[PDB]
Amino acid sequence: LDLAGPLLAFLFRGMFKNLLKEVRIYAQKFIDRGKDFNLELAIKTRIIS
Amino acid sequence: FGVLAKIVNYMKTRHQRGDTHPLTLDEILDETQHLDIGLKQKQWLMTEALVNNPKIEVIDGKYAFKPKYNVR
Amino acid sequence: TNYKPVANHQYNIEYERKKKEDGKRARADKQHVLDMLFSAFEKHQYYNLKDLVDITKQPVVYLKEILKEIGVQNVKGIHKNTWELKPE
Amino acid sequence: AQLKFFEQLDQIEKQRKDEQEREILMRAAQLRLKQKAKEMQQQELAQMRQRDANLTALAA
Amino acid sequence: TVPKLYRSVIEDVINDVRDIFLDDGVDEQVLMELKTLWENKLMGQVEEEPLNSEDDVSDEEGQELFDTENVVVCQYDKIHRSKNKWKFHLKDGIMNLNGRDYIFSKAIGDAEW
Amino acid sequence: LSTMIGKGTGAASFDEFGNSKYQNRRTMSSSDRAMMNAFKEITTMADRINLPRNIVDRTNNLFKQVYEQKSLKGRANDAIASACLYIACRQEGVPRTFKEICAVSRISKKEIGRCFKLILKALETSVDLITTGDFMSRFCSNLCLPKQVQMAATHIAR
Amino acid sequence: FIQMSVQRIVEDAPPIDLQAEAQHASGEVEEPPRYLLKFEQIYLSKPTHWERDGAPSPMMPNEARLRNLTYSAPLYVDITKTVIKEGEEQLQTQHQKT
Amino acid sequence: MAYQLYRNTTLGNSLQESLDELIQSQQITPQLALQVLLQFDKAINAALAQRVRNRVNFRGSLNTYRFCDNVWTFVLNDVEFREVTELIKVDKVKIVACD
Amino acid sequence: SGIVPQLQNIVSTVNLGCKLDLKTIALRARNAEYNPKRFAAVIMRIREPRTTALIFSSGKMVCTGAKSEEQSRLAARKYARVVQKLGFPAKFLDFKIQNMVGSCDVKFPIRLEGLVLTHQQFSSYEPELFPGLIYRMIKPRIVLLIFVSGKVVLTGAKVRAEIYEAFENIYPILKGFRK
Repeated sequence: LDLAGPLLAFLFRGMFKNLLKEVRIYAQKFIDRGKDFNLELAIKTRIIS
Repeated sequence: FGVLAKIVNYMKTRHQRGDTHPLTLDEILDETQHLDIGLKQKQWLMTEALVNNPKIEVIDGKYAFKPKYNVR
Repeated sequence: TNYKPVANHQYNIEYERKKKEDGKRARADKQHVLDMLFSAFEKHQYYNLKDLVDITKQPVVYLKEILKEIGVQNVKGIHKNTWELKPE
Repeated sequence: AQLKFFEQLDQIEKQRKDEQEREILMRAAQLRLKQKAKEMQQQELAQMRQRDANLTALAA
Repeated sequence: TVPKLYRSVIEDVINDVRDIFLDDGVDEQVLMELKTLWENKLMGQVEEEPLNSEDDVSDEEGQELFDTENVVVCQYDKIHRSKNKWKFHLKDGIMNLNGRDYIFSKAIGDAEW
Repeated sequence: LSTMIGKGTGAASFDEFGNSKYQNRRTMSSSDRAMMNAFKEITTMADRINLPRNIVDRTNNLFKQVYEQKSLKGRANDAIASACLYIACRQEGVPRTFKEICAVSRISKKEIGRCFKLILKALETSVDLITTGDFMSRFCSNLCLPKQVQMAATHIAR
Repeated sequence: FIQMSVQRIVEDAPPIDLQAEAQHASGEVEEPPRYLLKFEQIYLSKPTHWERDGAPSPMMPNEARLRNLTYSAPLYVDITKTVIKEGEEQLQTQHQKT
Repeated sequence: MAYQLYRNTTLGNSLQESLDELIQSQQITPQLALQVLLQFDKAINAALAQRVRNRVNFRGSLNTYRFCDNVWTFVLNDVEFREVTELIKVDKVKIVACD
Repeated sequence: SGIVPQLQNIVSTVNLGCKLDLKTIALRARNAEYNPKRFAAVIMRIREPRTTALIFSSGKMVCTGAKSEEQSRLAARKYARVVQKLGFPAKFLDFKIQNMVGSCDVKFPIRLEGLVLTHQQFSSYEPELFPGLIYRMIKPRIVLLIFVSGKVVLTGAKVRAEIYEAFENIYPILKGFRK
């Protein structure tokens, strides 16, 4: 039986992977330009919540 | 080899003058402020390679008549 | 502490300082630009406009004018239509 | 002068040996070709570097 | 001190020109002769087009022509000016003051216009 | 007035080398795509400082008016969005300092201020002057000061 | 979930590796910098509600029921960022509780 | 084909005069003389960059200035070159700078 | 009112009517500087009028720093004559004063808060960006920087009459908000 914990763990796995993907994309643009991207701006807070 | 394409541009402006006459490489190199040494020999090897594909016509004798269509 | 108020982001100020120190590329004389272009072509036959701009260190409009004077754009199966530094 | 021609022939043998005695070192890990390529690259820098000399002489 | 630096410069120059003297095929005695001679030598106007209405609006241009006075040749890292004063971060260079030569690494200057 | 297509079932949907959905759907116009991207950036910036959704909607309306008015077409989008967010916070009565907006936006404070002036001129509107009491609650809470200390600071400033 | 699975999901994710695409067209002997990000040490705060003023305050469950708020808690992660520019020096800046 | 700053100084002038004497004597070709000058410029630049580790100061007034092709041509008057070890006074100076 | 603004800077543009070589001008002029990487014009300064002029290859020149209209015209003529002495056919064509800047003091502190509250349509007071209040007068197209210390700076004027009229308009308004 899958309770609340395992289900939320599956969802959070997916959403954290998406968050890291978005960080990768946003930082890659700035790295290509040669600017030293800010980590706080890269993180899209809305994804997980 | 780049100086060679520059010589091609020079003879193109020479056509633009309309006073085109049978020439040679030494006078062009002098008027374009360049010397006559073994460098001219290697660039003349390149220039003969050019004479193998001189759509801008550069023949050895009486020459330089580029335009495939040319009357005035 | 997160998202603390800053007048300007550190990376942006570093990038702006670098750009200001470098300055805009100056429009050099036609003769010198042409000579540099011919040497570049001597390296090998085909150049893209972006890297040619990098090599010549000239304004894009001025370089494009000088290149249109002699060079010609060829549509090619390499990736796209690019410039040809051979005048003919 | 005839002796100088012989010395030039010896320098040609020395350049062949150096180019070929290691066109082999590269294989063990075309040297002449690489050197030629390197020489081609400098030409563009040299002149960009060089005509600055002409204007600086005019400036000073 | 400065003469010792000059001798070190002599050594560097000869070492740097040896390879060129070999490249051009010239004999090495040229360098010795060069060093010898170098050392010996050392030791209501409505119609406003006419600008002639004003005269003597310039200064003597012979200073730059003469250049006989003391001369400083160096490299500059930063040069700032704020409406009156010129500020100078001139880096390593050479100075020729009253014939005697001076050597420096960091030069700081403030001048008024 | 559009739709979009998915994978569907597994059969003729994917063809010779996996054609997918015959295509990629390819919808809309720039006069809406740019506005959409600006809306996404506005939501991100607001969530960075936990701004409420009403301020987000006011920012979206301000940005729509500015974007259609087009006096700031030369200014980069993110600067316009940040200035609109600042103006919406000012109009809602909970102002954020220019530095606070710059903390969550890639745009510098100077550019945000210039676009703020330009947006004020384009909208022909105005924002009430900020007072020391506007920032007291947020500053004190972020410093974790007691309520009495916050009241004392507000009274001292006023 | 909160105590173990969130932290394990953060740790299991591979580090982010980023580098420029041969920027500046120079000699390019690994010249483009390498940026490495590694997430660590997730932190959770108590449920908090931020007002229109932006001032954080604890969110009681009944207030969430009455005002149709969502009972949620902030989630913070330590991130370590390393820059390798092939300048013989690597700098590992750490961002705390992002 | 180099920076070419120190040629118009005592050292460069002496080197140029020596090269002129050898050219008059036919001992060296003008191309060789030019090569020697280029090598001297490289060596002198390196030597001043490396073996000089002293900090100097100066003050005064400026009468003229010029800039072109990254070449400053300042012209100062009544300059006082102050150093921790010695102080030098000069009525006029011309500062030529490049980079 | 008993107070008249005094000009602090005047900007005037004049066309020489002939193309110029910026490099030659930089090499031959006395106080001129030319950095094409930084700016596309040539910056020259003359001390006797205490002004600075920018000279462009198109033959148009901008003179700034003059405290008076006569000083501006004389400085522009001097720069044109310097360029002419360098061999160019420089002339003096369509000389015009593009902008004038004036400063003055009202000699009393001002409540900028009340001023912006009363004249919000023309006022702009943002202490975060700039401590001085920006007032955009309409009848004369003048922008006034009003400060709590009482200093007032006027800009955007083409003639001295605009400066004086703008100050005359603003003075009763400021007197209404004396601190």
